[PDB]
Amino acid sequence: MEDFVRQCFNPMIVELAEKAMKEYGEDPKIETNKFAAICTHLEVCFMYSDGGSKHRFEIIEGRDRTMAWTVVNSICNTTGVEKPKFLPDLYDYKENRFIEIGVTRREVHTYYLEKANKIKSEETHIHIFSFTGEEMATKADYTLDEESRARIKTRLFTIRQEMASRGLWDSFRQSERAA
Ligand SMILES: [Mn+2]
Ligand SMILES: [Mn+2]
Repeated sequence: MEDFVRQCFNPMIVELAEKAMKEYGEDPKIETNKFAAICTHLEVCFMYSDGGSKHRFEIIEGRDRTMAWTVVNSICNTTGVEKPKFLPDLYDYKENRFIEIGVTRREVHTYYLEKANKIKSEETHIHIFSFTGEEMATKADYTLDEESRARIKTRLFTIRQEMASRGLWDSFRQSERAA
């Protein structure tokens, strides 16, 4: 799985995924399912940002924690939008809201509720994708056009297929539960 990850995702995503694990005291070599999952989440966040008009999104995810909070703080101080209790992934300048992005091997609605109860924010928008082509977003507002979301759905399905083809998919799907 380690070598699958390093050949499936681009080096920039891989490097950001390694840094992110280390800061939480995780070894990518050992926790390889976590490694794949972090890379997937990052790739989705970057695809999503790319789905809007050029300036639409401020990207929060992928940054160093301290700098991430600084940017969040600048958005909050300048738009009046409420400060989130946890780091979201993007800020949407068009809709004026933070967005938390999820990618789950479980049911979209389950993960959605877990994320929503954790954040406890009326303002923040939540948008969950699965590896089975499903999505669920706050108030059924999917932010992006259908073509942009469909590209993300396709990519996740290809990741699932590439994993199953190497016998890694069962382990990956189950691992989110075991956590
Ligand atoms: Mn995040
Ligand atoms: Mn997220």
